[PDB]
Amino acid sequence: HMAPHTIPLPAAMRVQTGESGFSLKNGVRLPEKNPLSRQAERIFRDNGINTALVKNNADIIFTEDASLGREGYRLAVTPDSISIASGSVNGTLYALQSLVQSIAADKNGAPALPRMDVKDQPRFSWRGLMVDSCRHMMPVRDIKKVLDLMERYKFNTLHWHLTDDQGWRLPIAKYPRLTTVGGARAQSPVIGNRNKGDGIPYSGHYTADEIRDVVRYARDRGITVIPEVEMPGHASAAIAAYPELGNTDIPGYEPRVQETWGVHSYTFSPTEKTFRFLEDVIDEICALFPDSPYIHIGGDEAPKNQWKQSPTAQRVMKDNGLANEHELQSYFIRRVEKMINNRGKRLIGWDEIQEGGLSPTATMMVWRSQMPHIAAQALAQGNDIVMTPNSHLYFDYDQGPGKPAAPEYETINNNQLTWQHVYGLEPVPQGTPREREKQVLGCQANIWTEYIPNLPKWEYHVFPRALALAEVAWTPQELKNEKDFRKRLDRQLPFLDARGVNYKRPDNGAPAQPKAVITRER
Ligand SMILES: CC(=O)N[C@@H]1[C@@H](O)[C@H](O)[C@@H](CO)O[C@H]1O
Repeated sequence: HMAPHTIPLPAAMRVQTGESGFSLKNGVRLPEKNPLSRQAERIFRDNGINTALVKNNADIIFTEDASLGREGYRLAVTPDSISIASGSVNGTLYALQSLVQSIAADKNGAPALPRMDVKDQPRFSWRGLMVDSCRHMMPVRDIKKVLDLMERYKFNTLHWHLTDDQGWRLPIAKYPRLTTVGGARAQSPVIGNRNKGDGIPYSGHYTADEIRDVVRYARDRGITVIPEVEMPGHASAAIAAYPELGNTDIPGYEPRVQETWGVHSYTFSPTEKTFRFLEDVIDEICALFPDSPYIHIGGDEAPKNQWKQSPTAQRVMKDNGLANEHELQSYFIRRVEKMINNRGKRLIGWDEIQEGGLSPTATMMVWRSQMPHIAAQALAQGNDIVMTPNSHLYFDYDQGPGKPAAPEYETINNNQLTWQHVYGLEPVPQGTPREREKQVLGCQANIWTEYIPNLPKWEYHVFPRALALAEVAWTPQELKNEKDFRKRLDRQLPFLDARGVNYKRPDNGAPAQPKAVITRER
């Protein structure tokens, strides 16, 4: 039998390629009473293997071992049975995904599994992708395709970037204008000519039932959805909907849902009214994401100028003994953190949240790789971090050669972040004390959508880079090997082809689906 092509590479795997394996030519019999068989049914059928729910003498034996924890598993494949041990449902999902990526043709060309044993568990507990639904919005049906592929590669976290300057997508019943006004912009930058507007309104939001459906579908695939509501910056859509939430006393105050990309100046005012609005929003977020351990508050790229120009903000600073607008930002984050903690969740924010003082309880999402001291200081102060470095995991960035020259394939910049570059990432900062390595929760790629209007382009930007990230996030650093990874990656392509995924071809860099239509039309 050929060697398994599983990505991420398991931590321990012994394959006896010369021994008799388990033939799949007649499908797999699943124990009908075990709820886990429903997930096995789904995963085997995704890979072209027939299944049947049987009362007696199933082929798969599910066993429980609490020592395997939330995500660890064991696999034992003999000619007689396929045994899967886990400590939780998600460990079983991961065993099943490893199993299907161990399928190879037998002597007669029928699918079979080798005689093999696997014991596996992830290096990092946070293994994420971030979807930006604000710059362009992707429908639930497309998010579900993303979630299916995330489970296959053992990603466990979808960070959902739901509010920004160019659109607010998160349904809040108490403040309907956030979506009816804040969900709509009058135009977008022209594709191929970002410095001009297209004159075409662009709007959308998720309904409450759609939010909950995504959360549930993700959870059934082992994925926790973590919501992000941006503050105090990236707030133009919310402020356009409710102008009293911004710095209304500045010269030239004219909030609007923004039509252009980049950093915008409209920040929330640090007032009691704004804090009550945010508490109301956080309350509804907790109802929509009841199982999320975190609420991401954003915190990036909030220019201080409007606060400098606002007598209201200056008075808040004097009231609270704040010497400058960085301390004002720290104060803002501290007050929102209390709202989140009072609902039993943890705050996470982009690495700008250390400005004016990093809360000792906040979790930091590290993205500005050009400022390595920020992550080092956060770790030294005892804080947990998640690594989303712009040096490696900004999947809006370009890749290696081979892409079409057409404007539809344009990207934000000409930085080439290839899958090879991603594969060489090591998330733990150099010189981190051994006892502080547990504060590095994991890593995640961010897929900003200024230049990604729809799913085929999203797939080109994300695959195969996310497969390299999946291995970085799961596999021990010392087991990574680019040459072997390429072999396994090449063996993933038939599965991705059968789903019509528009990945960037490893061989020549062209789209796998060169005729896919990339459009803003929804
Ligand atoms: C935390 C973060 O990444 N902030 C912005 C982001 O809003 C934008 O979409 C991205 C495009 O690369 O550029 C970053 O500066």
